[PDB]
Amino acid sequence: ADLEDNMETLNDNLKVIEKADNAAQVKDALTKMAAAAADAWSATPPKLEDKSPDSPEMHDFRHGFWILIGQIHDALHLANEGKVKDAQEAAEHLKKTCNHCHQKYR
Amino acid sequence: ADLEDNMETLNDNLKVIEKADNAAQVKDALTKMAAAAADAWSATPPKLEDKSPDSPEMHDFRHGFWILIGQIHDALHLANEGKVKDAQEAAEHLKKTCNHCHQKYR
Amino acid sequence: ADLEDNMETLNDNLKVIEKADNAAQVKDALTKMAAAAADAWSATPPKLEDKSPDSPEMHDFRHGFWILIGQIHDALHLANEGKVKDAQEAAEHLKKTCNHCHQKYR
Amino acid sequence: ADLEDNMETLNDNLKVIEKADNAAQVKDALTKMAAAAADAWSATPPKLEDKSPDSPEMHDFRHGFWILIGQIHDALHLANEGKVKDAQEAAEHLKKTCNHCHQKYR
Ligand code: HEC
Ligand code: HEC
Ligand code: HEC
Ligand code: HEC
Ligand SMILES: [Cl-]
Ligand SMILES: [Cl-]
Ligand SMILES: [Cl-]
Ligand SMILES: [Cl-]
Ligand SMILES: [Cl-]
Ligand SMILES: [Cl-]
Ligand SMILES: [Cl-]
Ligand SMILES: [Cl-]
Ligand SMILES: [Zn+2]
Ligand SMILES: [Zn+2]
Ligand SMILES: [Zn+2]
Ligand SMILES: [Zn+2]
Ligand SMILES: [Zn+2]
Ligand SMILES: [Zn+2]
Ligand SMILES: [Zn+2]
Ligand SMILES: [Zn+2]
Ligand SMILES: [Zn+2]
Ligand SMILES: [Zn+2]
Ligand SMILES: [Zn+2]
Ligand SMILES: [Zn+2]
Ligand SMILES: [Zn+2]
Ligand SMILES: [Zn+2]
Repeated sequence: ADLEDNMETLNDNLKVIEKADNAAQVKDALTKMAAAAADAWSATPPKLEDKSPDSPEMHDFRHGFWILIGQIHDALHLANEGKVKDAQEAAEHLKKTCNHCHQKYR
Repeated sequence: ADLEDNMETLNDNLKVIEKADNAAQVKDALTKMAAAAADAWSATPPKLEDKSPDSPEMHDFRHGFWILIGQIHDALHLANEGKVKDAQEAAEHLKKTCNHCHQKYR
Repeated sequence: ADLEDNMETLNDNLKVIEKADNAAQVKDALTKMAAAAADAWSATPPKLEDKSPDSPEMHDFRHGFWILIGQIHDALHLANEGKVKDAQEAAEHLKKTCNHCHQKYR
Repeated sequence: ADLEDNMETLNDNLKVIEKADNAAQVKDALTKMAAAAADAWSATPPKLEDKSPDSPEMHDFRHGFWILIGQIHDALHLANEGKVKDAQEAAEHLKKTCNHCHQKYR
């Protein structure tokens, strides 16, 4: 998928996790979010099309996806230990990473 | 130090980071925060004085400090990389971790 | 790219890191490794072609790539910090992750 | 405890984890190792007594304890998801961090 399809995957599943009921629903949305972050890691955002692929802005862009993957990694370990409430609550951590990247690059 | 003392070190140095005007003030405040979080790791908070050292509650409490130490680790790399504004902005990430432990265990 | 291609990118760039003589060769090889690990994240390896996408086996396989991405993240911060020899030495950490996945899933 | 008492705690429990049988035995040794790493984070090793507390050697010293705490964090999530074999095997990851610090500072 392109970067916008990955953003739509992240937006949708972040909501499937706010409104979540059962466990394998939080587990499955975090898995789809991790797939979308990893897939998006290599993309160039439109605001940076004109920049060197190894410009400080593209280095910082890719770093935001490392932070988000690190957060989905911990939340999925919480969800897989039966701590499903604490995994939902990890949403508030994620949104903050969503907003930091959007502030500079969307 | 006791948990109350470590928290005041966290609170003070987080204020230093938000208001800092040079790179050395941010690095130094991040190192002091890491020392306080590491020291707090061993503490039993008041609401859990009755629970055992290896209870689920005390397991989950200590996990909160690993998250915080993880964030300070990343912010200090940003700071030692020249990316000092980005290190300052990691303060917004830390507060979420501060609030989350407070909501559950304070 | 396919899993075989991503592995050859991992193998080649790991060799570049061990034999590199300037900072730019280490950074560039670490970024290429991160791109290949992120791309490999989606793959199904041969020994697990019969297992489902959300099987325990495929969960554990993907976890191996999070570990590797985590290590490359840390090594690149060491490299962008001036600590280039320490970034080169992180290669010894990566190989352990390479061997561990190979022992279980290759 | 001082730095040598923490090293003896890490050495002992790393062995309790090679020879481990049950689960709460691997869980309890990883917990004691995490306590010892956090406690040791603030110490000054004898080889660096003569160095600035914020010298590159003391910064790199404390960084080794971040890496080890990060590894114990992941292994304890593996042990707490019933993946007790994969948690034992995390020993090989840890030993490599033991050796890197010892190479420069013990
Ligand atoms: C950078 C490291 C980012 C992170 C982390 C997240 N997003 Fe993002 N997002 C980013 C960019 C550069 C863009 C713009 C892309 C473009 O082609 O214009 C976006 C866009 C979105 C959108 C809008 C999609 C659309 O229909 O145009 C959404 C709804 C969105 N992003 C959601 C989102 C969520 C929920 C995130 C975290 C969970 C998140 N993004 C992280 C860059 C980055
Ligand atoms: C748990 C994992 C915590 C994290 C992370 C942080 N704090 Fe904390 N804090 C915690 C507890 C259990 C308590 C109560 C301790 C007691 O014995 O009374 C506190 C207390 C504080 C306080 C002041 C005391 C109060 O209001 O009762 C402050 C100012 C404070 N904490 C700040 C703080 C900051 C800034 C943090 C992150 C950077 C932070 N805390 C993290 C538990 C935990
Ligand atoms: C799983 C999480 C893996 C990690 C991490 C690494 N590798 Fe890998 N590698 C993996 C599989 C399943 C396979 C077999 C793929 C197939 O379809 O045949 C491989 C294969 C290789 C190969 C060559 C192929 C072979 O011997 O069959 C190489 C050279 C290789 N991998 C190198 C490599 C390196 C250097 C890694 C870390 C830096 C690494 N791999 C990580 C699964 C996984
Ligand atoms: C630095 C970041 C270190 C890490 C990670 C680990 N160790 Fe260590 N260890 C370190 C120092 C500086 C020293 C010397 C301290 C001194 O006062 O001389 C040590 C020492 C040991 C020892 C010897 C203890 C003794 O009786 O003198 C042991 C047995 C030991 N360390 C074990 C150990 C293990 C098992 C580790 C990881 C699991 C480990 N250490 C990590 C510095 C660092
Ligand atoms: Cl990660
Ligand atoms: Cl998980
Ligand atoms: Cl525990
Ligand atoms: Cl750095
Ligand atoms: Cl899964
Ligand atoms: Cl850095
Ligand atoms: Cl950690
Ligand atoms: Cl855990
Ligand atoms: Zn965790
Ligand atoms: Zn898992
Ligand atoms: Zn951020
Ligand atoms: Zn004060
Ligand atoms: Zn980082
Ligand atoms: Zn550093
Ligand atoms: Zn939280
Ligand atoms: Zn090749
Ligand atoms: Zn680091
Ligand atoms: Zn960087
Ligand atoms: Zn491993
Ligand atoms: Zn993990
Ligand atoms: Zn846990
Ligand atoms: Zn190392």
